[PDB]
Parts: sequence; C-alpha cells; structure tokens
Amino acid sequence: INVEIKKIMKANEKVTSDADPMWYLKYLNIYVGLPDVEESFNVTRPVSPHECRLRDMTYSAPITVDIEYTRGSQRIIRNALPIGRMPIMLRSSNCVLTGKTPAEFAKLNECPLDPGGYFIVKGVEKVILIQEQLSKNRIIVEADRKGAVGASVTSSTHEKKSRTNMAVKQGRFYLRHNTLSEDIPIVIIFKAMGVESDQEIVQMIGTEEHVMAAFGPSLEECQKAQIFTQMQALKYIGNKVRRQKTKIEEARELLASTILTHVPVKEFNFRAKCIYTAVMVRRVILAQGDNKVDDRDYYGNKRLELAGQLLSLLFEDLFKKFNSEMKKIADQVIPKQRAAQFDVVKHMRQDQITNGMVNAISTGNWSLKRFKMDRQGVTQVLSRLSYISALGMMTRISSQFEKTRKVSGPRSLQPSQWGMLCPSDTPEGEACGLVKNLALMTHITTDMEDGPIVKLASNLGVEDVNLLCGEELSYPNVFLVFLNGNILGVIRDHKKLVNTFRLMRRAGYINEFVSISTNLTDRCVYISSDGGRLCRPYIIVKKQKPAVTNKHMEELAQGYRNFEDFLHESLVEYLDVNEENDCNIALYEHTINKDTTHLEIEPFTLLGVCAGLIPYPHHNQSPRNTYQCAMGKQAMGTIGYNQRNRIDTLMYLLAYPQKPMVKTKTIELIEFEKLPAGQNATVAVMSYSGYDIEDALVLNKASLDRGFGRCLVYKNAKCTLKRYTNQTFDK
Amino acid sequence: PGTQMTLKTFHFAGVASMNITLGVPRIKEIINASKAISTPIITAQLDKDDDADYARLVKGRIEKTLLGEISEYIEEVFLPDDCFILVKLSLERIRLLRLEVNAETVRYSICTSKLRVKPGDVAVHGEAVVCVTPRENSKSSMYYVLQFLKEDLPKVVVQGIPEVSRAVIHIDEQSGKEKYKLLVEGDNLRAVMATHGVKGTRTTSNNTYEVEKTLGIEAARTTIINEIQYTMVNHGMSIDRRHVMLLS
Amino acid sequence: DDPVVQEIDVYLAKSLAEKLYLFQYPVRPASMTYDDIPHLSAKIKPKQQKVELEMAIDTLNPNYCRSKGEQIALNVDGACADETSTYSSKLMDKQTFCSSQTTSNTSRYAAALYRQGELHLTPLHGILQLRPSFSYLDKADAKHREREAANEAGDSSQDEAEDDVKQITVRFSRPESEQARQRRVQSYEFLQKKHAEEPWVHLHYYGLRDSRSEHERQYLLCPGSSGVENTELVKSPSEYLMMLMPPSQPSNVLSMAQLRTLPLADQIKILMKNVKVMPFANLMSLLGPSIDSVAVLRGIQKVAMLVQGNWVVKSDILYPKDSSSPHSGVPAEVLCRGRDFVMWKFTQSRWVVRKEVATVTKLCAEDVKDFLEHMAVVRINKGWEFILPYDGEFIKKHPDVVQRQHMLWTGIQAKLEKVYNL
Amino acid sequence: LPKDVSVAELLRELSLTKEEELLFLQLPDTLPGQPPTQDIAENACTLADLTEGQVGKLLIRKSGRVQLLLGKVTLDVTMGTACSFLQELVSVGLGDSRTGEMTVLGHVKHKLVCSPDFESLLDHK
Amino acid sequence: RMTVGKLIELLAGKAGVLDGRFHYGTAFGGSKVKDVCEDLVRHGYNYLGKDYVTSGITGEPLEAYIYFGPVYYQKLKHMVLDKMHARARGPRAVLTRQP
Amino acid sequence: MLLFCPGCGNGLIVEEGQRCHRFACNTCPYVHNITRKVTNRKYPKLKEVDDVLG
Amino acid sequence: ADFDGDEMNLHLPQTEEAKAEALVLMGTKANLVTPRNGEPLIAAIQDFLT
Amino acid sequence: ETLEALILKELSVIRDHAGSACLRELDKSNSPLTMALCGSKGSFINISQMIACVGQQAISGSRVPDGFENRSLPHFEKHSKLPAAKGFVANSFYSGLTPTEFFFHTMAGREGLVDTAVKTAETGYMQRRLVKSLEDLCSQYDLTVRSST
Amino acid sequence: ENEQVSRSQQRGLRRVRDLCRVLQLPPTFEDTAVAYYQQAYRHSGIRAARLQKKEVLVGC
Ligand SMILES: Nc1nc2c(ncn2[C@@H]2O[C@H](COP(=O)(O)OP(=O)(O)OP(=O)(O)O)[C@@H](O)[C@H]2O)c(=O)[nH]1
Ligand SMILES: Nc1ncnc2c1ncn2[C@@H]1O[C@H](COP(=O)(O)OP(=O)(O)OP(=O)(O)O)C[C@H]1O
Ligand SMILES: [Zn+2]
Repeated sequence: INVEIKKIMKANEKVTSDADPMWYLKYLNIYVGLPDVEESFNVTRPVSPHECRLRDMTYSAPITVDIEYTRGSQRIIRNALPIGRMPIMLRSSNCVLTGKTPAEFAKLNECPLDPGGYFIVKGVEKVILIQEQLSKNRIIVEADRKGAVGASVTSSTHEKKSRTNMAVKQGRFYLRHNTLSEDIPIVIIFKAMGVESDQEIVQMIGTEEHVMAAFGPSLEECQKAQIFTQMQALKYIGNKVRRQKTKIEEARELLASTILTHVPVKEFNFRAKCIYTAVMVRRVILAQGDNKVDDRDYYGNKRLELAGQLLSLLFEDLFKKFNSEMKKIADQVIPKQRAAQFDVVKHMRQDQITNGMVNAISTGNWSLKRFKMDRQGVTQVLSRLSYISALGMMTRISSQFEKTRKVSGPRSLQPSQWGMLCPSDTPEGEACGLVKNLALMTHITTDMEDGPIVKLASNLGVEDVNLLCGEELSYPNVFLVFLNGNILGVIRDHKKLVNTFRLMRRAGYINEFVSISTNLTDRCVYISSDGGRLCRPYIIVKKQKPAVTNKHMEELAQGYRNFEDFLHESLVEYLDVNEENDCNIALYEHTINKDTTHLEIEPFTLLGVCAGLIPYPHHNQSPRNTYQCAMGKQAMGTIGYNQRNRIDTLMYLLAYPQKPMVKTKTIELIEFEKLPAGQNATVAVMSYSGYDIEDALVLNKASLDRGFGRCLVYKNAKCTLKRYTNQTFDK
Repeated sequence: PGTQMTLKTFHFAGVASMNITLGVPRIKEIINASKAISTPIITAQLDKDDDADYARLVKGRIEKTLLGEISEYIEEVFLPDDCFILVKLSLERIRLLRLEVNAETVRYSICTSKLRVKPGDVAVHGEAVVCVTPRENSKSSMYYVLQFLKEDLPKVVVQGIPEVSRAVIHIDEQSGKEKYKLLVEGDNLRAVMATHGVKGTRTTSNNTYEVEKTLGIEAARTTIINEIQYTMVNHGMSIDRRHVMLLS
Repeated sequence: DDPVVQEIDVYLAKSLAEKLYLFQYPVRPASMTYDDIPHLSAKIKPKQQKVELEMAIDTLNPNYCRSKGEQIALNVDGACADETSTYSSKLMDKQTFCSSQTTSNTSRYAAALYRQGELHLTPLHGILQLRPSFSYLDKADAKHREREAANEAGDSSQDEAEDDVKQITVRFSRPESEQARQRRVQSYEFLQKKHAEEPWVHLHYYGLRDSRSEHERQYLLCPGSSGVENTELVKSPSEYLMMLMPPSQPSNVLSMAQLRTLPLADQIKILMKNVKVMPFANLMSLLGPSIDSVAVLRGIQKVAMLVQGNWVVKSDILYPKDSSSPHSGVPAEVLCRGRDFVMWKFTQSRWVVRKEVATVTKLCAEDVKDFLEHMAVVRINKGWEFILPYDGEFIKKHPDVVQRQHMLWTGIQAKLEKVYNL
Repeated sequence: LPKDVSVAELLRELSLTKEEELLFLQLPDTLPGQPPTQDIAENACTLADLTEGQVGKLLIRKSGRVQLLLGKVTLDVTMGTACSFLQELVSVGLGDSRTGEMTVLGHVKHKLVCSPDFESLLDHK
Repeated sequence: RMTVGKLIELLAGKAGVLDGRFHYGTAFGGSKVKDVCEDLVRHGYNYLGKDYVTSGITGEPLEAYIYFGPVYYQKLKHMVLDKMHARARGPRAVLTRQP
Repeated sequence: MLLFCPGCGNGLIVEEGQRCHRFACNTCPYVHNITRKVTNRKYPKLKEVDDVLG
Repeated sequence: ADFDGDEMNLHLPQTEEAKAEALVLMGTKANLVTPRNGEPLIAAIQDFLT
Repeated sequence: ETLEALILKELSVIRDHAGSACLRELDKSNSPLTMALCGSKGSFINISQMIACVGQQAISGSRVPDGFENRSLPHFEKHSKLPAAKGFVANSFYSGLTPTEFFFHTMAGREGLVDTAVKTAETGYMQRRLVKSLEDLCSQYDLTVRSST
Repeated sequence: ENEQVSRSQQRGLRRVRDLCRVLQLPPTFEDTAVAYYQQAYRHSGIRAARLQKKEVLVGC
C-alpha cells in the first residue's frame, strides 16, 4: 500500500485514446486514506473492525487520486477524486489498531493479543495464505516419461511467461516451444542467433571428449540439411513458426523476445542467449551420464508469494481494465455525443475496483486474464475455534500442486525445511504434506534494486561474458556466476569472490537479504536477490568462537543494543537455504569444530507455533505430535478479551480455563498462558472398570459436577429485513 | 489384504538387488493381465546345478552381449587407400566370461538389420579383428556414414536373446547341497527354455501373458495362482488358496 | 610477506588512446596467425565500430579444391557479368571476416606493454571479435532467385510485349500509432538501415613483419622520469570506498548507527528512554570518548535524575503528555507522579515496599509492578532493591551536581507531600 | 599445461628471459582518483582522465601475493581467464579522414585482473 | 506409541504443583528428570510418581502402585450432542426422491 | 574425431578425391589430404564378470 | 474401531424377512470368523489379554 | 552400497544388543514388559526404542537421503557417511532425541502418514474393481460355481 | 424482456447505472432508479423526446 501501489500508478500514469488526439488523463499521485464507512449520507466516519464484523460490512478505506485531463483543450485538474475502496488489513500501517494501547483496544472492542493481519469483508474474516511455487528463470534438468533426461526453463518477465524445453529423444537436442509447429535442432537456433561457426558452437557447448561424442549427432543432423547461414536458419524457423521476409522477421522477433525472455538483448545481440543455451546444453550433457537429476522438492528453488504480491497483481489488472474501459467510453462518447466537451469524471466508475477487490477476497477465486492465472482457494475463513487455532492458521502455506496427483515427493518432509517450516505441524488427512506452517524463527525476503549488487560484481573482477568465447566455460577453474537466473559472467577462484561478497554484506554496503550460493558439481555461483526467499538468522562463528558473547547478551538484556545492532555489528546474519547448503552450522557450542561458520541460535525454534505447545516433544513420536497439532488447531478455549462482544456463527468457550503447569518458552512468547485452552486435572494412569479399553478414559461424576469440563456453545441467528424495488419493506 | 499391506521395501527376496514390484501394485498388474509388466522375472533351473562354470556358460548364452561390451577398442581408420572401422575383440575377456563368440560369429551378427550392410563389406583379417567398410546407399547417405556406424554399432547383439536384458546366477545353499539357478529380467520365456543347458521342464516366469502364449492357459492359471500366493505371503498375511483359484 | 623483489613501476600512455583496437579471433587458435596471409583492405566506421576485413587466400596450395572453387564462384556470381563480383577471378580468392562488438564502454580495459622494469598502460577505444562471415551464400541465394525469375519469365521462346504498366499504387503514409512506431523503431530492419546509413571507410593493412609495425610500436611508451609523484590518485581508502559504492540516495526502532548519527541531546534522550538505568561511566563509554564529559552531563541532567549515584530517566520522558497507562488508561500525569514517588522512596531508602507504594499512590498492582521492574529487582525477604549498586565515585567527582539533584529531590518531595498528603 | 600464477609469470618473463611481452589487464570501473580539471560529482575516473608519467607501482610480496600500489590504496592482481585463441593487438589510426593505417603492435597471450582489496578497505576504517 | 513425553510432563507438573513452580518442557532441553525427582523426594512423594493407592470399590490396597499426577487435558469441539443424528422418513430431494 | 576448417570453422567430412581420401568442408573449397594413418579410439567399458548372488 | 471419535451408522430394517435375514446371516455369533483364512477376528483385545 | 549395507548391519546389531540388554536388566512385574509378553499391545522393539535406543530411521528401505549438496543437513561435513549424519538415533525417547534425530523421525513419520493414508485410495479402487467384476458368481446346488449367464 | 428494447433505452439505462455507481449508491438505489426509468419510458411523450430530454429524464 505504500510503494507498490505508487509504482503501479506511475506505470499506468498516462492513458489516452486514439481518436481525437491531444486528449489524455494523467494521474499524479494515488492515496489510500484511513479506513472509513460509506454508511452515512455522503459522509465519512471512522469505523472499527469490531463494528464491521457486527454490521456485516467491509473494513476498507476510500482510494483517492489526483488527476489532470483536457475537456475542451483546457487543462482541468482534480486534487482529490475517489476511484475505489481497498480493504485495509488489520494492524497495518493505516489501520486504526496500530499504535494503540490495550486501553484503546478495549475502548474500540478489540483484543490486544489478536494476531491480526487478516481482512474483514462482509463480516467474515478471510486470510490470504502464503502460496508456494517454483523459482522462475531457472534451468531444471529432469527425466521425461520415457526416461529421456531433458531440460526445461520457464522464463517469466513482467509481461509474458514462456516455458521452453529441450529433449534428447533421438540423441540430438531438440528445442520445443509453444510458438513453434515442430521442435527444431539446437544447431539451427545457434546459427540463427548469429553464431554460425560450428567450431564456436562446439567450443561453447564444451571441450570434453564425451561432450563432443554426445554432440556429434546434432552436428551431423545439421550438416545433413542445407542450413549454414543465419538467413537460412531464420527462414527455417519462420517456416516452422505457428500463425498468431515476414517469416524471417517473425522468427527473429520470437528468438529475441519470446524465447528466453529473462535473457536481455541490448540490440538484437544474442550473445548472452547463445551462452545461456550453451550452458544449458552442457548441463544436459553432464546429466546424461551420472544420474545427477535435480529435484523439485528442494525448497532452495521455491518462492513464497505473500498477500502483497497477489494484491499488487490484482490492483494492476483492475487498473488496466479500468483504463481500457475509460478509453472505450471516451472513444464512444467524444466523437458523436454533442458539441459539449466530454470528460472522464462523468464515467469514472468508483465501484469497479471496490467490487473487484471484495469478490477476489471473498470468493477466493482469482482470474487474471492479463497473466492467464486461474487460482482458487487463495482466501479461507479464519478459524476462530481458539487463539492457538487462529495463530496457527495465520502462518499456513499452501502448495502449487493443490492435490493434482499423489506424487508423495513434495508431500514428504525434505531436509531443506530445517529452521524454516515446522516439520511436525501438518494437517492430518488428504492435505498431509501440502499444507505447512512456518517455523518459530524465520523471515521472507523482499525484492531489492540489484544495482549495487551488479556494481560490486563488476568491480570484483567478473569478466564480461561477451569479451571471451565459450571455450573458457569448459575449464575446471572457471566458475560461472549467475544473477537471478541471468548469466552475470565468469570468474576464477570463487572462494575469494564469495568471501569478499559475504564480508561486504556483513559490513552493510549490500543488503543482508541478498543470498550467495556456490555449487561445485556445476561450478556455478548464484546470487539471489528476488523476494519470497526463506531466510533464518544465525550467529557468525570465526576461528572456533562465536562473535556473540556474554557481554553482548547482557547489553541486549539491559537495553543498550537490539537485534538490528547485532545485525549491523556483523554478529548475526541471515542465511538462505542455498547459502546454508554450502555453509556449515553448529547446533551447540560443544559441537563447534574447526570447520564451522555459523552457530544455531536455539534448537526448539525448529518447531512451529502449534508444535510449541507440545511439552517435551522430542520424547514422543512424530505421528503423536502431528495429531497433537491437528487437535490443538481445534482445541476449545478463550479467543480473546472481546469474546463476549464478539458474535460469530459458532464459538466454543470453557467455564474455568487454567494455564498449563508445564509451559514452554514458545507458550511464554505467544502469550498463550494468558488465553489457555484447557485445564490441569489429577489424572491417574491405570485400568478401571474396563471402560478405557481402546484410547477411552473414565471421568469423575463429582469432578464434572464441580464444574470440570463445562463448556459454552455460542451460536448466531441472523435475520435481514430489506427494502425491495417497490416502496415496501419486510416488517 | 490390500489395506492390510503397508507396501514395504528392502524385500529383495534374498539377493539384495533386482528391485521387483510387490504388493498392491503387483496385485494390480496381475489382475490387469497387461501384456508388458514392470520388472519381469524368469526363474530357470540348470541340468548341472553344482558346477559354476556351466552356470556362467548358460548365463553368457542367454544374456544379451553387445559388441561394445566385448570389444576393447573400435577405431575409424582412414588409410590413404580406404576408410573403415576396425573393432578389436578382447579374447581375454571373452574367455573369462566363457562366451562362445569369435570373429566369425561377430561377422555373422553384423549385416543384420543394420542399414543393409552387404556381407562383402565386413571382413576378417586377424583372429580378433573385424573390419567394416560401408558403401554409399544413395538414399540421402554418402561415404560419411562412419559416424552413424560408430553410433549404432557398439549396440549390436552378437550373442544372446535380444529380449533378455540382464541375467544373474542365484544360489540356494540348502544343507543337502548348494544349487544354482538363472534369474533373468527379461520378457521371453520361450527363448530361455529353448537355449541349451536350461531345464525347460522347471522354468517359471512372472509375465502372465508370456506364460499363456508359451505354456498354455492352464500354465498361465498356475503361474497366476503361485505369483499371487507368493506376493501375499511376502507380507506375512495368508489367504486360502480357493480364493485365488476361483479368481484365476 | 614483504616486497622483497620485483618492484616494477607502472606508466600511462595517451598517444594511442583513441587509435587502439583489440581484434580477437574466437575461431583461430593462437598457434596459427594471419601474418603470412596477404590482406587486401578493411572497411570500418568511426561511429558504431564494426570492422570487416578483406584478405586473400592462396590457390595453388594442395589444401584448396579448384573444382569446388569454380562451383562456388559460378554459384555466387554470374557467367561473365563481372560488374559486381565478390571474386576477381573464377575462384574463391577473398575471405570476409565480420566484427562483433563485445561491450559499449571499454574504458575499464587497457593494454599493458611489459618492458624491463616498467609496465606501460594504454587505454582501448574498442574491442571486437572477428569471425568468418557468410555473405557470399546470401548473394548466391539472391542470384538463384533472380535466375529462377528469369527462367519463369522466359519459359516461352518469344515473350510478347507485356502490358504490365505499373499502376499508381501510392499507399498512404498513414499516421502510425505510438506503439506501432516504437515497434518499427525497435525492429531489426530499422537498426540495420540506420547502421548502413553511415558511410564506410577503407583502410590498408600493415602486417607485423612490416617496418611500420616496429616504427609505431614505440608510441605505447611515454617520455618521463622514473620516479614522479602523481598529482592525482591520492584519495584515501574511505574516499575510494565511497566512490566505488555510492549510497542509494517499540522505542528501540533506531539502531546504534542511526542513534550516533543524531545530536548528543537526542542520543542521550533515546538511550535513557530505552534503558532507564545506566551509570555516567557506562553512558560515556557508549557515547564515545571523543564527546565531552561536560556536554554529556548537561545532556543527561535535563532528561534524567540522580538516584543513589545512578541516573534514572525522568518520568515525563517515558510518559508524554498525550500518553496514558497501557493497562489502566489513567492519564500520564498520575503515572509521572507515581514514578516520582517511587524514585523518592528509592532515594530515601534502598528497600521499597510494593504494598506501601500501592497503598500510598492509590494505584493498581500492574502499574506499581512496572514502575518497580523498570528500576529495581525482586529480593526475597527484603522487598525491592535497586538494580545498580551505590556509585559513590560520581558523587565524589561532581559535588555541585549532587547538590543540584538534592535540592531538586527536596522540591519533588515537597510537591509529593502536598499532593498525596504524606 | 599447469595453471601458472602472476608472480611466477613475471619472474620467468623478467629473469629467465628479457624479451618484452604484451599483456592485457582488466582494471576496476572507478580508480582511486579524481579527474584532473575535467569539469567534474564523484563520477568514474578512468585512464582517459589521468595524465602520463608514473601512476603506480607493482609489488610482489612473499607467498605469491601480487599487489598494485596506485596511491594510498592497494589493489591485488590475479590471473584472468586463460585465453588460448588468437588475440592480435592492433592500432587503427585514422590520420586522414579518407585513409588510415592499421598497425599490428603484437600478440596478446596472458590476461590479468586487478581488483580492489575490499578486506583492507573495510578493516582500515 | 512411545509417549514418554506424557510421563515426563506429568512428573514435571507434579513437581511444579508441589514446589510452587512452573517447569519448562522446551524441546531439546527443559527441566531434566533428576531435578523433578529431587523435588519429589524433598517434598516427601515418590521419586517416580507412583504412590500408594487404595481401591475405592473393595476398600483393599492395590497390588501395584498407581501413577498419579497433574496433566493438562484440553476438550475438543467434537461433541456427541452435535454428532448425534437419527433420520426418520423426513423429506426428500426433488430430482431424486431420496433423503 | 571432430575436425573443423581453419578458414571458416565448419565440420569436415571424409571424402574421396582424385588422388586420395581427404577431409573437406561443405561451405568452402578447403581440403586436406591424408598422408599417414589416423585413428580415433574410444575404449568402450567392457562387461565385468557378474559374480554369483547369494 | 479405536474409540477416538469415530462415527458409526445404525440402521433399523422395516421388514420381518429382512430382520430375520440380518439376524441369521449377519449374526455376530455366526460371523466370529473371517472367510479370508478362517481366523477368528472377534476375540480378546487390549485390557483383556493382559 | 556395500558400505551402506555394512553400516546398516552394524546399526541393527547394536540395536539388537541394546534391546537384549534392556530385556535382561528389566525386572519382572514391569507393565511394558508384561504387555509385550502377553501380546496385548507394544512389543520388545518398541520397548527397546523407548528405553534402550531407537533404531535406524529407514526411508524407503534406506538411510536418510542427502537433501542438500552431498549431505543431509548443513550441520554435518560434506561427503560424510556417518551413522549420526545419515539417520542413526543414538539417544532414546527417555533420554531425549537430538534435533537431527527428531527431524529424521518426523521425515520417517511423514513417509508413514502419506503411505498409509493415500495409498488407501489405491486399495479402495482395487476393491471396487474386483467386486464389480466378481459380483456375478455364486455357488449352485450341483456343486458348480456358475456366472449369471 | 431485455430483447424488445431499443439502443436508445439501453444507452439510457447504462447511463443511469453509470451515474448511480459514480455516486456510490447501493444496488437497491440502482434497481429503483432503473425501475423508475423504465416506468417513465413506458410513456410515448418521453419515449420520443430529445437527447437532452432523456438525459434530464435519467437525472430526474
Ligand atoms: N469439515 C470440512 N472441511 C472442509 C470442507 N471443505 C473444505 N474444508 C477445509 O477447507 C478446505 C477446502 O475448502 P474448499 O474445498 O477449497 O472450498 P471450495 O471447494 O473451494 O468451495 P468451491 O469454490 O465452491 O469449490 C480444506 O483445506 C479443508 O481443511 C468440508 O466439506 N468439510
Ligand atoms: N481416508 C481414510 N479412509 C478410510 N479410513 C480412514 C481414513 N482416514 C481415517 N480412517 C479410519 O481411521 C483409522 C486410521 O487409524 P490408524 O492409521 O490405524 O492409526 P493412526 O491414525 O496412525 O494413529 P497413530 O498415529 O498410530 O496414533 C482406520 C480408518 O477406519
Ligand atoms: Zn571449412
């Protein structure tokens, strides 16, 4: 709501129509304002989330913007015009709950311990779960149904998304794209992308004996035909191109923009794309031998899209639709309406965006036609069964598969989930393995500018890939360096590069969220700077001694420093999955050896919110903990201090709730002791009367009479008396 | 029993290799009676089960042995008079594996479903040397076919059944005597029974379609019954034979 | 590791700064060079550097096929037209190497000529990759196309006069939309035409074996003394770092650096609001030794008070006028009065009773608990004790400050006795 | 052919032999200096702004360290990508607007890369 | 089920309710068994949780000691009153005349 | 092996001229006659002796 | 079953013939063994074997 | 694979010896031991796992696969095939499981859950097909099983 | 219905809806407005009127 909305408004700042030139509509700045209600007669009034829940309305703020247009060639400006309503998230920057004390929360009828972060539309509380997907702009080598070890890459840019594959079905590399009639050899594409020398092509593919032996068939198939020049290759490509020299022009355009969109070309300079496809073919050849097939379940290549990105995409799509509708209305009205000059303010529909947002948040089905994205189940009703239930449902993660096949691969627990997601917390049922929860200590990175990153990479001696041929890529000491899937270049002695980059990041000149990883099997150093990546804090260890000491901990306890000061003093740093894949971590101080770079902050943090309630979990079984979390997600107890004023369709409360005697540090952190969901009873483990044969238990009549286990079920009965079109009303 | 079974693993039947599909997937394949199954097994008995030499001999006879797996080097030599491919057969490895394969058998295997190479193209000079001199076929092919030859020649069958892909010598260590048998991961029981040294009277197979096509419908029924009983016993659960008999 | 030997000097030459190009052959190994290959010419352009070399290859050598040469010549050119021929004779004699541009800016690259005891650096104006171009094949394709057209036209023996007068097909110069105009500008044909619009310049080739090579090779050197202190290149490491990495542009939100970047007064105010208990020595150590003790004293005396040698933040600094109790909602004035009473009780006696403080201030339990935890700890069988010990060093060092704090506490005691009626 | 190092390369080029050699070094984007009277700003300072004369020294410490003292800071020189293809250094001087001269100065065999010692720049202040 | 964690929690809760404290069951740590055994033996109860118990029906002591202690039981929303169902003839569906 | 023309760099194929076999390109008149014997061994991995299982 | 919240169904026949058939064929005393292998499934369980 | 099998055999031998030692040192009248003897619930395997030592966590009949590059978790050295680094659980449920051991048990736990829970669909479909195919046969009075036709 | 309607009446209804939405009025107000517009259009004097007449009709 602060930066992305402004960027979208700047991208769509100017909109004009083809007919009647010199007419335009320029937006200057968009505002969201504070949450207001349109109940009063053309009057705004602050409304609270509790009042919204009670009245079954939406908790949104009026979206306003300033604009300037030309009615009759005379520029007319408007400093404040409403255009829609954006549902404001609770405890946000513009929300009324933020910056409030418990006294003000009580005055506004809201629980201070409420986690918030959910939207309120038409009275129901919806939460946007964190969607999980595969990392974009990355080569994935995998086996086909017939066992062929091929490669794939889904280049997704801000405009289009295209998945291009490469197969070795017949010993030669055939490239397949959705815009081609039939897959064509890779040598023809090489010749079409400027590089026509077979020697240069072979040097780019590789200089190894086995590489040449495996690539021979492709050269033979290419020589069989009469394709030897870029013109002939482009003609063949155009002939093989599907309908949407003209064919040559279309082939060149598809090679420059459509295929491998993530690889930029300065001016029809396909050098970078040629190097990229050569590296891809080299990886495919190296994989065709030893079965080093990459796995999809490796979360190091996963990206989590929070509600922010989804809302930004939805707002951009709705704004584009509104601009198109306004342009159409203008084209239809201005040329044949009347001498009276037409302006947009008379057709600036303010309900379009509001209805779009309300529907996208309520129904949960998101259909973005500009991106061809049809998702379902994005929003779910916040489970108010208990405070623990809500706090655990708020930190859930949905998968991209959505129960499309019982693969058992992604449903399994991968070692990559260390410290990021809770291993034991998982719903028991058909959604086992696809619905996960975040760990107690983790973070999700955002998008950076990458400017200083590229500058430092270029200054650290990274040689330009266009200055040297691809032969250097086959050397054992020359390691490639990639930046967000794009080939940043080559380098030698990657140890120095990685050390200097990490030292600079710790100093602070580079954002601490930029991850750097190195894979020796492929000799590739990846520099990740995109958002959605999972990171975890770790204490830096140097020469068998952590940087954090008792003095630092005492200063933190007294209040002289904070976690930000620790981050700035090169004491604690964030590590990504791909970074910890190469870095060494220690669990405890006694485990620290000579070959150690980081130290685990706390082990129990591996467990999630729902799992933190388990007292002594490492002494029990894993299915036990899973069932315990599943039952805690439905446990009965108090919701908040405003549970009496809260009116829901179904609520369960306990008469005499008591806090546990064996409470965990996670409980103390989440403040669950203040809102317990159970009671401590003097249980005696034994068999009595044979009424506890299979998991059953025997209760005491007197204990139940004295108030033990007394529960309260609160239901809501709603009735509506509305006025119809005619002047009549239900009475 | 489908629900009672947990689909365990590590059940190599005592060989610690040759992963075979057993459990609910195997029962599914059996009830489907597909012509081609996954990981088919063929158990064959030997006439001389106490001698390992004869066992390895029959193994080499039945197992497919490619030219590149026995030749120590294949070189495309372009002498100033002519170009040809010279294959050097490793007689040492041949006699170690006990394969009755020589230059004559290699020449006979060549010229079989290989771009119609005439007998005059292949020649023999030494005891373990094979010279192949192709010729332009005029069907969009020229003298530069030595590449395709180098590509598709090492994968030519010189001895063994084309259908058989792998064969191993299993040993039973009964206190009475230690016997040997052949476990073939192929889909051709007729060839295994026809090969010399194989006691075809006691040869069993896992592929119901092959059993039906070779030994008849009664043999297929008996094989289905035995396979279902074995797959059900592997999981420790027993079922009355009458159910499987009625199913078959 | 010290520089025992090899103390070589570095000099800079600007004679061939704008006349030095780096042509590299990705397809020609370093073993075989073009020194023996006679060159013919080189087409170049000042702007948008793209050089195309035209050389000559031998024919009488055994590594040349005369029949295929005649074939390719007859395919690329006509029978005896010879008005625009890629080859003078009927054989492939000339070869075309086209240049590809690696990068736009080549200022960071420099050629280093090494001599005995010195290394001369000369900037490069351009770097190009020369590769064998295939344009004779395109010309042969055009020749075949026109030959097929001529054959289709002359399919008959005698072609009658065709009345194919070119009608006036003058198409409209329609106003191209902005999107279509941008597409046309970004089209490859437009860029190719723009590059071709620039005229070519022909240059002669001088091999390394020529005397001109050794004659001009000396320009890479510069006349200068051995030891000369350069006027520039005297910036400090901090300045160099700032150059090579220019900038982009609870109450503990501000970090240590963001705090130090603020004035001393704001620094002390934030430190006190955060900690609420800290000795003067600790405050000095945290702020730094470069700041004056009198300045730190003047800054702390306005936002803190002296309690048993230690400094405690004032109550109004923690509780602004517009704030309220987060637990009871009472105004900030009552909280300030209660905190002042607590501090006075602590100054009068080291042991303070929570029950007595509550009964006096008429406040709830949670507020008193917070006030006591902010500046004391729990002790069994003794009540609440001050978190820090008695610091007599500061009291002995600053007697005037002690008297000022004593009179201030006396005034606060008078106010408390007037308000609560102690 | 084992991978050589800059120290041994300079040693065998100076002591074992005396013949001159053409080298190609890649310098950082911005040098630790200011454009002398170039009309500015903290912009990039390349060799095009510096004048002739002694600009820096090349030191070789023990253990194979090769440093470049270009003022108050000290960069480090390392061996770049070992290029094996032909690299001919030429100067194309357009003495006249109609005809010029292309002079082949020599051949390039080795490649060097100079990088700032960021560790030193950070531990200094 | 190998739920030794439940026994550890029960022992810790007993020690806590006896000594007026709150034991911690932090994962990969927390209060050890020795501390709670020391607390029990100091307060006079058995160091293993088992205590001498007498049968309430027959009034005679049991041959085996019973394992008593405080455990944090939580009730779930699944109620038999809500899950109880009994369908008479009742209505049917319009398309297909079935319940 | 895989040979390339020093002139253009395209693949060379073995053909028969008027005097002796030679490597030639399909895009230039460059050729190269064979003087001595040329060989390209591959050393395919032989089948190891599979020992008894049990 | 394990008495962990499982919901089971209960049906009441509406015909004397169906009642008799359910009592005879589906009798608990007559179906003490499974037709798979004849092993008795209705026997002692935990808290009874011990 | 030979080293893998040898390590698995050594771990199994250690597990069996620990279980035997626990069964021999445990005194009679013990409730777990009596229940495992009478067969009501539990077994010596579970007793040894919860008292003596937990067995090797086997995923798909093998050790814990290397999720990261050449190692299961970053806390172990690269190319390290140690028991504790590949899945061995030295501590028991009574003494407490380390983080890596608990993670491997949960991984094995997840495996179990998915297998049994979603495999069942497989058996449901198989049973549906088998019944729909075999619901036509019946025993006649002449001792001949005949179909509907 | 919605088939025996002319383009002029359709434009009038669309303008009514557009203005009702610009004023952020509820769908009940939108329905009442379209109903009154149809009731007024039922008459012939307003049916065959001016463009400004029908615009003011939407407004009223
Ligand atoms: N108890 C219960 N829970 C459900 C049911 N359906 C869904 N859930 C829960 O909430 C989820 C899925 O709800 P959906 O199936 O997405 O609702 P929907 O199918 O999208 O509604 P439609 O869009 O009309 O198909 C799962 O994660 C379940 O945990 C249901 O019928 N009963
Ligand atoms: N998808 C399903 N299909 C059929 N039955 C199911 C399904 N889900 C649950 N059940 C019923 O619940 C029972 C499953 O329990 P079971 O798996 O044997 O114990 P568990 O859930 O592993 O408990 P522990 O984790 O061992 O304590 C058996 C079955 O009748
Ligand atoms: Zn050639």
